[PDB]
Amino acid sequence: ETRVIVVGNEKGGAGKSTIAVHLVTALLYGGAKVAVIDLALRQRTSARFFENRRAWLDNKKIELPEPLALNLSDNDVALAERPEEEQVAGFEAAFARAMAECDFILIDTPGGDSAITRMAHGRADLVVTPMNDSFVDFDMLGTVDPVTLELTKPSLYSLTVWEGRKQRALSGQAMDWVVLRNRLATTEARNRKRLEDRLNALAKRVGFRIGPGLRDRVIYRELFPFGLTIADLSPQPVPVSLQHLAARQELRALMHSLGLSAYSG
Amino acid sequence: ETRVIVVGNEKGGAGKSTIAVHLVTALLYGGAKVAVIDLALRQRTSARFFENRRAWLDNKKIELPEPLALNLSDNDVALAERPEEEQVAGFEAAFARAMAECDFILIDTPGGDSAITRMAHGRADLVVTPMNDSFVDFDMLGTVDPLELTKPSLYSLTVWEGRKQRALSGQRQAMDWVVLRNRLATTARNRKRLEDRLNALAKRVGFRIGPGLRDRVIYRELFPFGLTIADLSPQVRPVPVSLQHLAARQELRALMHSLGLSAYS
Ligand SMILES: Nc1ncnc2c1ncn2[C@@H]1O[C@H](COP(=O)(O)OP(=O)(O)OP(O)(O)=S)[C@@H](O)[C@H]1O
Ligand SMILES: Nc1ncnc2c1ncn2[C@@H]1O[C@H](COP(=O)(O)OP(=O)(O)OP(O)(O)=S)[C@@H](O)[C@H]1O
Ligand SMILES: [Mg+2]
Ligand SMILES: [Mg+2]
Repeated sequence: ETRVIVVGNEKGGAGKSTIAVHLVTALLYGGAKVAVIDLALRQRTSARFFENRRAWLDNKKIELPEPLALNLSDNDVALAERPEEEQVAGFEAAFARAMAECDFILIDTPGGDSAITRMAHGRADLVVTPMNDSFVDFDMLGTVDPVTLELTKPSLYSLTVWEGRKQRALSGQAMDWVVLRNRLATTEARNRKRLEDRLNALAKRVGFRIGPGLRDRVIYRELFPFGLTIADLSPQPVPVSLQHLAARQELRALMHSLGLSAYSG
Repeated sequence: ETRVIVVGNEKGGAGKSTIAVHLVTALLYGGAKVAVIDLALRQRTSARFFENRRAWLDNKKIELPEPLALNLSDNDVALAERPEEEQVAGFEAAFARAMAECDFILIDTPGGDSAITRMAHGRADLVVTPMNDSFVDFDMLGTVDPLELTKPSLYSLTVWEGRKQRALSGQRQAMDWVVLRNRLATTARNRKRLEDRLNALAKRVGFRIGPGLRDRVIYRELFPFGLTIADLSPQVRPVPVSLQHLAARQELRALMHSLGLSAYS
């Protein structure tokens, strides 16, 4: 069937590239055959991750699953400068070509608005939208009243997904949308509550369902230079910590909630 | 003579808007007369902050310092769609008009690339560049080998060119560039590996490292009201006090000094 996952949030630093790289890496290890498309043309975090994996595995001469990384150009930083049309054309090539060869297409998007970004939301089966536990992030999903503090209306990014559905209702056939809270820390109780309320109210208005959070964790960020993740450090030498264990736990919970239980452990 | 501060990092979620809103608020309370310009045309986090302050102070009928918030349009979300030229024209109007009426101009920038963004880097006296303690963020400053540092990177160049553009108007008073680490958490190994590259890069690219902020609810918790710690006297209290407050106003102060604004703490 070939399912397409779009990781999205207009907000910067929501954790989009981090959830995408760990999604890919988990799927790979569930036998699946993944394609990774990175639409952050300049930053190219997912793309950079896997260039580092490539270069690393190579040097150490060990072997591990690699996705099928796909660029729009021979130089995307450069392509970022050409007009929308050329970017879209590039996307075209990369998407079409991945439809062929892969079971999942993982698309990581950038933290603003663009043609290719909008195009990706319209061709997606699942939209995973990680966010920070914070009203600053929440403001791209829904507008809250300063005095009352009631939610008040959907907001910029909500609309972006709402239109990526109307664009899937020309080719007729239901889009899962999951918002999960990422980089969770210790206390934050009062704020985590006020936020959790609006989060729910908004779900009813806009049609997403909340997934399980990840917590702030060095291991989610520490291995980027090598292009590795926790899913690569398994005992299957191997030093396992309580933290590593909590982490692969959360990832697993996450995987299930996205209905990818078929590919965990 | 009317100094201009540009908060910058191409990386999303580096903390730009959070450092800018607290800079403005600290300056205000040091007697200064600030202008706030937000070039994140869609998100408009700093602009949203102060619309909430406006609406909140109004409702509670209390009085507190407000900056001079400046829009490029009557609708910037809309302006985000017009061509570069029109955006730049809008900037023009807003910058020029703030040169007149203010001692500091605080410009918050978005987490990608744009004309107005590049224009702001060329007219800046100080560039405050907050980043996450993370190699993912670091990759927009400098490229590291999968054993170590090889070259400057996308955003380093953006500032390096905003200097060459200040070297037409020959400002003997060069541009100060400060990179500080933001959202610091508890536990060491990653914070060290990073701190090394951070220094090496400084020598190559010409910035100096400033004191970090730590991950703290209070830095994020008051956004809906458009308030900050600097507002939390006995009269203003929408939120119960924590021991955290003192450590917070501490870091802010340390920060302020390091940017040579000791005059306003
Ligand atoms: N659960 C987590 N635990 C620890 N670190 C995290 C976690 N999630 C994200 N990070 C780090 O947080 C920062 C933001 O994460 P990214 O995934 O890079 O965000 P993003 O949404 O891709 O941002 P852009 O720049 O808008 S794409 C990075 O420095 C990551 O290293
Ligand atoms: N020191 C801090 N403590 C706690 N939360 C923080 C801190 N710094 C930033 N945040 C939160 O981190 C997220 C990113 O910070 P922002 O200031 O929004 O980043 P940004 O650089 O404006 O990213 P763009 O503009 O969206 S790219 C927001 O949810 C803030 O509420
Ligand atoms: Mg990214
Ligand atoms: Mg912002």
